[PDB]
Amino acid sequence: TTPEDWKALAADVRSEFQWAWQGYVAKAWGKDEINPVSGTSRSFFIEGHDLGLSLVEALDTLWIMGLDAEFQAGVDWVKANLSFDVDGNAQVFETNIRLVGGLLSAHLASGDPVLLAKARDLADRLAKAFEASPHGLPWRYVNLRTGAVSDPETNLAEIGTYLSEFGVLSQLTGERKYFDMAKRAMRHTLDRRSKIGLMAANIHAMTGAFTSRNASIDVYADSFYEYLWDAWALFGDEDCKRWAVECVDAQLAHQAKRYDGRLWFPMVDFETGAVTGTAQSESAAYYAGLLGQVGRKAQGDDYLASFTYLQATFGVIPESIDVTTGQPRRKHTGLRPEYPDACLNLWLIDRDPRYRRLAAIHYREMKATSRAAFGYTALKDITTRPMTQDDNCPGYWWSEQMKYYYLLFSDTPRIDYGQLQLSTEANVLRGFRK
Ligand SMILES: O=S1(=O)N[C@@H]2[C@@H](O)[C@@H](O)[C@H](O)[C@@H](CO)[C@H]2O1
Ligand SMILES: [Ca+2]
Ligand SMILES: [Ca+2]
Ligand code: NA
Repeated sequence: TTPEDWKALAADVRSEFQWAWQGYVAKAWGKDEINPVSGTSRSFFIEGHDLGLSLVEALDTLWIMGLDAEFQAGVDWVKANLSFDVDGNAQVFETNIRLVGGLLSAHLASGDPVLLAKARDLADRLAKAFEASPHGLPWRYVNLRTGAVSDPETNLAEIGTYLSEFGVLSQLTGERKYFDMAKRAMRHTLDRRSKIGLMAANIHAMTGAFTSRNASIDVYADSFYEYLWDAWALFGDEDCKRWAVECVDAQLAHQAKRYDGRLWFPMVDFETGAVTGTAQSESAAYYAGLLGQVGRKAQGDDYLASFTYLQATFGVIPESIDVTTGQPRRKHTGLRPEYPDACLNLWLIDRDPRYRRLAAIHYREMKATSRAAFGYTALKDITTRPMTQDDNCPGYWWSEQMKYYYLLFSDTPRIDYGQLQLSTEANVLRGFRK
């Protein structure tokens, strides 16, 4: 057997990323997303008022890969062109994790003050969504120019995925208000945990009350649980360290369920642990890595194995599965990053080469299924051979899985792997070595 040449595989990831970037420059320059089958662009936040989403998402990946000319071309576009004084509604959660976080990682890589100025300007526009709630729970949408808010029927992910970006803003700016605003919203829902330690995933920004009874690790909730741990790691916050482990141990006690010998975390009633759903999202795979981070690595490996089963059986992990049968519930995909997310997070603990093996399967399968004329695309149908394609490269592809693969394979000297911290959008918030 020829041992894998990990440096060669990293160089292939870089080559493919640079090739994809060239397609973006050719077909979608300054636009939010490329449609790489048609060779066109689409808007993400505001129809017809693109904000360079994929360009911004790509920046820290480009830098980490040593694609310096490409990085600088993107940074220079941002500095000349990007602004947020726009009379249109933006989804607060998406805007923070993609644009605030993408500008912050680019700022930390480069030192360029303008990138921080723009991140902070955008955060100040998002802050109006928090200020519009007497509980500090952000409304889901805000008008970037006027501050007008819409839709208070929100969820843990959309109230609780700010503290990393906002806390880094507080560190860099010296203004504590960003950290405090993000932490306050998380504390609100944690103070409403049931006696079994769970939160329902759906919450109202104005009443402050839960609007469902369903505890979740995936839809409506995922990154809330990450950002508790990540705030301990990034800021030393004692409360978040406590909360992170309490929340995960409640989930292990009441949501961990085995079906056909495999670990899943279906939805349960947040006050009884009784099962209220049978679906698991592909996107739940982040949790395997979080389990390892919080000191539950055997459980994290067991959960990873459930997704390794889906990859081995279906090639591409189905977008959703029925835990009771282990079979797909959907045939389309979102070109999703969570399996290599988990592999990188678990690999950062002891550098076990098994995680590299598994992530290499995932990268090669992405190449075999999602490659299109001008980049990489989400899929229409994973059950046909070949798998049929839809026509969209999601913005998160630019920040997430190509970075994950590259960090797993490259051992790049541009990252201090002991200090590396990643947001839920894979924006690097600590660990650059200039
Ligand atoms: O399942 S999600 O709703 N939560 C994920 C975020 O944490 C980011 O990783 C990224 O924007 C997408 C990756 O699939 C999100 O899809
Ligand atoms: Ca994520
Ligand atoms: Ca994480
Ligand atoms: Na990024």
